[PDB]
Amino acid sequence: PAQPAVFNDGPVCEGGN
Amino acid sequence: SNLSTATVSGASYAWYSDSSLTSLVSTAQNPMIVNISTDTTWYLVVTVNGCSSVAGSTTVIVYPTPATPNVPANFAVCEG
Repeated sequence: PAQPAVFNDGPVCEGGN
Repeated sequence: SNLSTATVSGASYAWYSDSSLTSLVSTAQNPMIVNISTDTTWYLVVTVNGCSSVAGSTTVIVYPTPATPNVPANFAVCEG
């Protein structure tokens, strides 16, 4: 029906998630 | 900080970074705002069954910076 918005939970530290 | 708005049946929540409502920050009844360094205002548009209302808003206020501590002047001590 519509293009969803997608949000990040902030910057990630290398090797993290 | 955590913002809190009304839960409305049939609603879609659109949070914006500006009163112009051109750029989104989140989609929630209770979004978190992070790394706040200045007072910041978020705007909310709630659309119900296709009807978009006037954006509501609130400003998160940042506590004042605490005062610098009072310590003694450079001193000198003799060994022992």
